[PDB]
Amino acid sequence: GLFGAIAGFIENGWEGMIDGWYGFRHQNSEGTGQAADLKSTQAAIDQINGKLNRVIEKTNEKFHQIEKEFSEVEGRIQDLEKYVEDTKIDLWSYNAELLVALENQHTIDLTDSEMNKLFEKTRRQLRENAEDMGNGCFKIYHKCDNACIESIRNGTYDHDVYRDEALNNRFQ
Amino acid sequence: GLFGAIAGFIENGWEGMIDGWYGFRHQNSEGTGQAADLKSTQAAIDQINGKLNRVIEKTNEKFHQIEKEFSEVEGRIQDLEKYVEDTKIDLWSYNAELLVALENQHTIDLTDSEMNKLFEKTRRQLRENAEDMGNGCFKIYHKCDNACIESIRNGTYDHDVYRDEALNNRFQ
Amino acid sequence: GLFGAIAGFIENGWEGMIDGWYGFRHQNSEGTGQAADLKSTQAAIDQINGKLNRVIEKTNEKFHQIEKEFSEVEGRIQDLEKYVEDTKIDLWSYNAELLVALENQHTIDLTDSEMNKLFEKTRRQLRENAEDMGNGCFKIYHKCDNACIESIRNGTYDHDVYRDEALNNRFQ
Amino acid sequence: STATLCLGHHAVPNGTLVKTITDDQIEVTNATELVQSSSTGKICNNPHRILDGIDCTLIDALLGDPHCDVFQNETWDLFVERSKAFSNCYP
Amino acid sequence: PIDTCISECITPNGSIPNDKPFQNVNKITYGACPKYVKQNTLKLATGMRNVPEK
Ligand SMILES: *[C@@H]1O[C@H](CO)[C@@H](O[C@@H]2O[C@H](CO)[C@@H](O)[C@H](O)[C@H]2NC(C)=O)[C@H](O)[C@H]1NC(C)=O
Ligand SMILES: *[C@@H]1O[C@H](CO)[C@@H](O)[C@H](O)[C@H]1NC(C)=O
Ligand SMILES: *[C@@H]1O[C@H](CO)[C@@H](O)[C@H](O)[C@H]1NC(C)=O
Ligand SMILES: *[C@@H]1O[C@H](CO)[C@@H](O)[C@H](O)[C@H]1NC(C)=O
Ligand SMILES: *[C@@H]1O[C@H](CO)[C@@H](O)[C@H](O)[C@H]1NC(C)=O
Repeated sequence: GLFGAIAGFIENGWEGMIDGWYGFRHQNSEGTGQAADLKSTQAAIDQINGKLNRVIEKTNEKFHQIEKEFSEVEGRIQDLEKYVEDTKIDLWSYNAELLVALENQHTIDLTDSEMNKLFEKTRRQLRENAEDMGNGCFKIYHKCDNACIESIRNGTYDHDVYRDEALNNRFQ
Repeated sequence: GLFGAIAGFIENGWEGMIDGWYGFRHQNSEGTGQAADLKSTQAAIDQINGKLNRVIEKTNEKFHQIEKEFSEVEGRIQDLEKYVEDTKIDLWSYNAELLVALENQHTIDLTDSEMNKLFEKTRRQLRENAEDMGNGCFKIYHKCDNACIESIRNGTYDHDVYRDEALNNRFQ
Repeated sequence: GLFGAIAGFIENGWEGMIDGWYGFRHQNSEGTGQAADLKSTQAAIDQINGKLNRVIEKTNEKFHQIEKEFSEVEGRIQDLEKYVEDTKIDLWSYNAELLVALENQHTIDLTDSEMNKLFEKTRRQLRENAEDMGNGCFKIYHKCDNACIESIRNGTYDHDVYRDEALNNRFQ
Repeated sequence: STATLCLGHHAVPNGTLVKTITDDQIEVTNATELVQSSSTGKICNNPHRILDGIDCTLIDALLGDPHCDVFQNETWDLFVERSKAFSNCYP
Repeated sequence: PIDTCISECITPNGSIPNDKPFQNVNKITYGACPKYVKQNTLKLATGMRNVPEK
């Protein structure tokens, strides 16, 4: 949550969203509609799908090792074997703990960043025609029908042809 | 300093700030005032308060180990014991170095992000009534008395009722 | 790529840029010009120049160790020596893999953040005189000659004296 | 006619130099030490059953050296073996 | 020398507090001890970047 989008200014998730991870809910004269953003969801999923194969490539293959369970008490050599195994176990347990903590932190920051990136991309499409209400939801200042909305979601929103009407609505 | 808030566009800390970590300094007709933001300070402190218990949970308990100091010279077994201990020491020293470096980097990025998040939250409260002067300080474009300022700090700033006066002051 | 500047809203690198890492391309009445930003490039280079001396300070100095290659087959002691060496090798290989992955991720995020920081600094210089076109390129709304542009790049852009003309050009 | 609202963060006169991924030395407001590098010089006798072996090694107390007679039937969590211990029985 | 006091970690140099996660006293330890590291100091930041006035 480094960017304050998720659990920040969005303030709420959408349990009704099953199409993807990030998406839009629009409301205009025609009526409320909902869609999912495939590009951001795919980017986040792609960055998450591995994330453990990129550090621990795979399981290495160990065949013959030392004895790790002993019946009698020998002394020096058994002490050394027990010490070596305990040291290895402690070091690998620490590696696991730290790796999982780092990966979880980065995953959370990554998804937050994807949400923020989608918000900023949308805000940059609506140059002057819309105002950010602050709850993660844009107020667009002109007649924007479903074709308009799907152009916003598409990334081909033509801001120039609504600029005059939007500016007149905003600043009166 | 990934967001450029601290040591970035804020450019200066406040040694006179002792109430919290992040806060506001306002100046209006009545006079200059200063306050601290409790929510951001508490969030940063909460994220920092642990940060070492979450990786190294605690100290594990070791009772009987190998000998690590030797009087005479035996040969193979003493060499192996010395090698095992030196290997463990080097690996744990590297773990300590890397862990501290990573935690420090993340702490710095975290506090920078909290500063940026406070700035963005404030900017989103003042939708069109204020302009970011760029030095981390907002110019509000209307009569904003101490009740107005404490509403900004509160998070209940009502932007709608100053919109006309502010817009008239900005764009003439 | 946590901020979406590089490979995000900039969308393209400049192979013609050899002066520095980050820079500006301006176009006005006089003609197209290009320059590099020394401050951001120097900051990124400074943060990258070390980045491996700060964790692995140097090479430690090892003189007499155990035997790691054996001719005959002894049994317990040779098994223990082989196990100790294999454990050390596996642990250090994991350390190398994780360290390189973390450093690469942070370097990419760092350079992306420097690009975003330069963009935001420039945007804050042009308070109301310019509009972000969204492709990482600003449309300035007034006569801005080469002295104007080099003032923008300098960081001493005087926004107040173009505010009226720019606002008139924007909102008509 | 207009108000002003600055944002800022607290600083301190003197700061502590820490080390990050991208800085050998970077100054912060506060920092805690993570390596315990000093000792009080004395062994606390709780919660561990310490057994100070005065002039007796563990093996000498085991065999039953005369000057180790006080160590018969002793138990310990940590046997502390002093450098001054010596043997005074059959070699 | 032995002392009348409470401590969970004993080194040949005496008892040490185990509140810190690492120690540089001795590699020979007994009890709930910190881990032995070669560094004599490791500072963990518990505050923000310090940018003072002027
Ligand atoms: C930095 O943080 C440490 C840890 O909280 C502070 O040290 C503590 O300060 C309180 C102040 O009342 C004392 O009661 C504790 O005994 C201190 N702990 C230790 C281990 O010394 C330190 O004061 C902080 N530094 C600043 C400048 O605030
Ligand atoms: C979205 O844009 C693409 C290309 O920009 C276009 O082919 C398509 O018809 C648009 N509308 C959709 C996919 O509904
Ligand atoms: C701040 O807001 C809360 C609730 O929004 C309100 O109860 C309080 O009176 C406000 N002013 C303060 C805390 O000074
Ligand atoms: C840039 O600014 C500096 C100081 O602000 C000034 O001395 C210099 O003449 C300016 N122009 C340049 C470096 O081209
Ligand atoms: C504290 O600050 C003073 C000056 O403000 C400085 O001389 C000193 O070195 C700093 N540190 C300590 C431990 O006093």
